[PDB]
Amino acid sequence: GFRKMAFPSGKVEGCMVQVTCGTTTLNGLWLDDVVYCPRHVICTSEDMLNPNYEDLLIRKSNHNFLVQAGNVQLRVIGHSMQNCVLKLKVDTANPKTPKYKFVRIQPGQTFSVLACYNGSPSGVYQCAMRPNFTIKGSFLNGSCGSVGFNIDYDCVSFCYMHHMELPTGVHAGTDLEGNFYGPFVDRQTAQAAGTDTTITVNVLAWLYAAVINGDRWFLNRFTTTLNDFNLVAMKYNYEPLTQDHVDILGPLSAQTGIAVLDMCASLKELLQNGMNGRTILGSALLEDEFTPFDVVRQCS
Amino acid sequence: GFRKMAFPSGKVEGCMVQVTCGTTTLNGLWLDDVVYCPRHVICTSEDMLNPNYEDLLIRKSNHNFLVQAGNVQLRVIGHSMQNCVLKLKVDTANPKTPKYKFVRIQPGQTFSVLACYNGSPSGVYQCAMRPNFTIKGSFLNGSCGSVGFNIDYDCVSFCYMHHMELPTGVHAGTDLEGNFYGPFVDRQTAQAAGTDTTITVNVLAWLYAAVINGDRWFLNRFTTTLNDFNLVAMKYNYEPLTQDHVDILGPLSAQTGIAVLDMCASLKELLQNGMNGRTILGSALLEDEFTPFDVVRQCS
Ligand SMILES: *[C@H](O)[C@H](CC(C)C)NC(=O)[C@H](CC(C)C)NC(=O)[C@H](CC(C)C)NC(=O)OCc1ccccc1
Ligand SMILES: *[C@H](O)[C@H](CC(C)C)NC(=O)[C@H](CC(C)C)NC(=O)[C@H](CC(C)C)NC(=O)OCc1ccccc1
Ligand SMILES: [Mg+2]
Ligand SMILES: [Mg+2]
Repeated sequence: GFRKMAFPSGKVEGCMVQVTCGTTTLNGLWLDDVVYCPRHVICTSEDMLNPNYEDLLIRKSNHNFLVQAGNVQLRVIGHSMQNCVLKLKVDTANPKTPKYKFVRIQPGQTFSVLACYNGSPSGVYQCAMRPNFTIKGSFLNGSCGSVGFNIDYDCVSFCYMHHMELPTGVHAGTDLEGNFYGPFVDRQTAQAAGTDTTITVNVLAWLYAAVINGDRWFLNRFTTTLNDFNLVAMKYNYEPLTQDHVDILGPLSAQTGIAVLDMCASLKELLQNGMNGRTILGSALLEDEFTPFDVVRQCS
Repeated sequence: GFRKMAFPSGKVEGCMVQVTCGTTTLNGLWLDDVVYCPRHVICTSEDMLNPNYEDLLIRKSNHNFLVQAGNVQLRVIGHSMQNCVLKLKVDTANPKTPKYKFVRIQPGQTFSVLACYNGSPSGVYQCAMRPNFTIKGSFLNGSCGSVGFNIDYDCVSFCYMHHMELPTGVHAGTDLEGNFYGPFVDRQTAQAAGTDTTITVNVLAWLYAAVINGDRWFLNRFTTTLNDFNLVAMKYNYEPLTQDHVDILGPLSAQTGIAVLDMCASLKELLQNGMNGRTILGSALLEDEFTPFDVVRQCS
């Protein structure tokens, strides 16, 4: 028992709107007086192979865009384009605009996605940005424009917007500055993700969660250097561990009295010998979707 | 890739309040003009071995209870007791009281828990009521009074309130009529859960999800009777499958064109031979925390 938890979605549930442009609808985000959404809303199905987005944007009028906030309609009074993100200026400021940052996350960092169908919040989940900058979500038709966020104290920290999805549940998308995570473009050509590696610092975090929760069977007497851990790690498609990642594990290392390079030696043996049919926090697999901070904020 | 998703927590986030009674605080739920919470709020630490809850309730005055809705204080004007649930009548009706039912769920049914610390929403997760009527949640100090719910169209369907928790993440609690799920009492004596069995109809649902998402490797040519499935099921600590459960799998059986007793024969072989180190929706384990309806509403 150790729950993967999403942030309560109340504050983002406010900010969600349905954006339409021809027979293409998806979700938008409404902060102060600007409705943010994927720019591919302005495409026909015919013209998604290689859209000239500026030429497509030029042929649209402020009144081409049907923004709905409920069963209510909204008044568009300025279309703009930042990178792969359509910023629609609108009439009526969002009363519900919480304190917020637009933030960019690094691979391995976690966030909550409010999954929405046609402007209507449907479900919330916690994920990590994979090292190849894809999201293993659910493949849901109509979920383009759904956003990822962290809630830091008062402040809704928006980090992600869904642009493209595969039947494998594999999503790609942008920050709210409209720049893709990873080597992705918003056109329908063949596109390779990098090799998807296991997020080593998150597995270590989750072995610290396992300890804090009274699972000690995997703790060995032994120890390792960062370099000799990384020799093994890379044999098993684990990200190399960095001194910066060793540092953010510090607080869990102190709480449990298990030095980071001791937990690394624990992880090395699990990799080199496997689980032996045995179980950690009732998982068959080593889990990499908890950050050190995810464990700290939950394990206190 | 297939996301376990919680309901968006907006509507429940409204209804959450901090209840205090001496040096004991936990969470309450505020629907119309009644603040519902665990009755053990009225106990001292000393008197939790076998509290006489009526005698404890009698010695308290309407003004003994500190109900807070934010940094705001609330005015209590009538304490009552339904079963293990304290119903506090208060001044100020909840503006945010959504459409709601108080509902009782059966074992194996799923719901969202809004986890709260001291009246403050902290996190949301999707779980199933285990067959032994416990919840594998996170062990979080201050999470007593957190509620489970399903959101059915307009209607927040409240089904669960957390009363007691173990370091194993194993929670027990009541419906909002204050009756425990399972053989549990709200006093600190030794208490055994039943044997925790695997929720067969949910595993079948999730094999139908796996098919709908293009994982076919486990589909065998063969078929079985409900009785001969149940012979095997009970060997592997699976709940017996009922004709009623065979019925609620019908819609997934139609969507995929795989008859329920064919998917049962698929499940039998996975039980009798194991996974062979192989993977279903990228899980080592057969998963039992999706209902048939969980799959339908998500797989369309
Ligand atoms: C939601 O994100 C929406 C889902 C569709 C099923 C409607 N996505 C798009 O509309 C998006 C339009 C732009 C970004 C091209 N297209 C995709 O997300 C596309 C969906 C498939 C199922 C049609 N994703 C995709 O396949 O990646 C591009 C690609 C094309 C050809 C071969 C490999 C990869
Ligand atoms: C939240 O639910 C809160 C958590 C505590 C850690 C504060 N629960 C209670 O206060 C509750 C009070 C009533 C229901 C007795 N007590 C428990 O939930 C208790 C927590 C332990 C960690 C003290 N749960 C428990 O242990 O079950 C009862 C028990 C007692 C002795 C032996 C086995 C089982
Ligand atoms: Mg786009
Ligand atoms: Mg109680």
